[PDB]
Amino acid sequence: CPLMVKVLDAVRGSPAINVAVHVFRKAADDTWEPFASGKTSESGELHGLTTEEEFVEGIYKVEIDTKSYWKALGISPFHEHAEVVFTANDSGPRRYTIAALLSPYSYSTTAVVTNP
Amino acid sequence: CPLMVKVLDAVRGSPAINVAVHVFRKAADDTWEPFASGKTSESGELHGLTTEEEFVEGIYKVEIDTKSYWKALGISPFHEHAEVVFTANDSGPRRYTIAALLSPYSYSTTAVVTN
Amino acid sequence: CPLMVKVLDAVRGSPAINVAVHVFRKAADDTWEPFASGKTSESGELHGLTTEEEFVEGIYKVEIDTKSYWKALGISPFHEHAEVVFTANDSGPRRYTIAALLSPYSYSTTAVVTN
Amino acid sequence: CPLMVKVLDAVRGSPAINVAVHVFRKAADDTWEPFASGKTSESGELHGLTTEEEFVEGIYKVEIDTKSYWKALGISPFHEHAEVVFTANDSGPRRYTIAALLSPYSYSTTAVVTNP
Ligand SMILES: O=C(O)[C@H]1O[C@@H](Oc2ccc3c(=O)c(-c4ccc(O)cc4)coc3c2)[C@H](O)[C@@H](O)[C@@H]1O
Ligand SMILES: O=C(O)[C@H]1O[C@@H](Oc2ccc3c(=O)c(-c4ccc(O)cc4)coc3c2)[C@H](O)[C@@H](O)[C@@H]1O
Repeated sequence: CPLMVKVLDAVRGSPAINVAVHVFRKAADDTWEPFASGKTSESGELHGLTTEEEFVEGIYKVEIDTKSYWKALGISPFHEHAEVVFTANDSGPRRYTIAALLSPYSYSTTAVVTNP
Repeated sequence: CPLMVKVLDAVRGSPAINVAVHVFRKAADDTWEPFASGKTSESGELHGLTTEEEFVEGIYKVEIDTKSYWKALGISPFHEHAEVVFTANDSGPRRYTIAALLSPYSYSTTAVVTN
Repeated sequence: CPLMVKVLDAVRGSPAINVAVHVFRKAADDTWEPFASGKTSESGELHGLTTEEEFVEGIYKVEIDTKSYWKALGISPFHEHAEVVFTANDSGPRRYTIAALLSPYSYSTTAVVTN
Repeated sequence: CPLMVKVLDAVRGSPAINVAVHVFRKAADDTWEPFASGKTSESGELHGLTTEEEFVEGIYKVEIDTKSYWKALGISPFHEHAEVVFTANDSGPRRYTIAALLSPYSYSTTAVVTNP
């Protein structure tokens, strides 16, 4: 699994469940091409977005749809989404975890990058 | 100042100085139109981006060029930039402060919306 | 102000007002002696805790009573308080800003150490 | 496993490996009694601190020894340690994960609390 997303909820002290995630790749024409999408599980994790073969070098944008998440819980949050934009695999294949911690007016994100 | 940006460096425990910031507004055709830009000051702040008259309700994107900041310190960072995307509301007089805390593989952003 | 505390609320996107803050210094016998205290202002800030003369090198603990803050908003929070424990250095003129960002089950704290 | 600690490094984009963790419980006399300790693994995780039987209701302090961690990497950090103080199990037994994200002048911590 070369690209995984994990999301926690700082209001409830829980995984952030059923958070939509859309991944885009920058195309040769400098537009954002849809690449993969999914939703976090009961554990707040989203696995299976892509494969090592498909996850080539490029600039990727991971959009975490935080507004849609908070609105269901009856919170009107600040952000439209949390965006994570990064160059991937430019020194060979790596495994990436994007971790995010959500509050209605704040989010914190990091990356864990490992060499398989 | 209806819109202020503040950037901190979590490695050095300092303001993040001379960081480029670009602000865009979402146009009717779902593209991002340039709206305002600047560089953070010695205090890590960027004031005077816009005015109450120009800053109408809409979706805005604040792009903070964190990659250039880290590279200038000899650090290969993770992100291309930090992006903060939000709808401005009237409603909630008035002032938006977008704060960002930067690490090489991390950032956190918070909005302080006050009167 | 060699020592300032700033507290933000990540649920409301606001300063955290009327938050009690206690500062302690580590005594020679490894106990924490009261040093300074106050409540955050309407801007979420607490100034005037100490003076350059009194704030010597040493280990300090800043205790932020986050539990009372959340309970007053009807929220059962996780932490008893937020604690920030650090050595003050001379060296690095001079000013310490301890910032804290509060959520019910989370907090983040950052130090801005400037001249 | 009713008490687990997970720690990430925001400078290196990795788990925070070999971070010492000391847990204390507030005693009847309002002093902090040593309760459990250990170090994070290669995955940044610390399991096996306590048992459900031993982890009774109380106020617990989890001290994450961040200074000792950064100094080895030749960084002189700001904090002595990151402290997490919380009441546990006061509505029955729960499982607690304390997650922390470390930078030299900043740390971010949350709790994931689940009901077994
Ligand atoms: O490897 C393992 O065995 C386990 O590692 C965990 O991964 C982690 C580790 C740390 C964090 C974390 O620390 C935060 C976080 C905290 C504070 C912030 O400000 C931002 C993010 C988010 O999720 C995480 C997720 C993950 O939950 C499991 O799937 C995996 O099996
Ligand atoms: O006195 C000044 O000139 C100005 O200081 C600013 O204070 C601060 C100081 C520190 C932070 C900070 O550090 C964070 C933050 C962000 C992400 C985190 O994960 C943790 C903290 C948020 O905004 C801040 C805001 C404040 O916004 C202004 O009102 C004030 O006039």
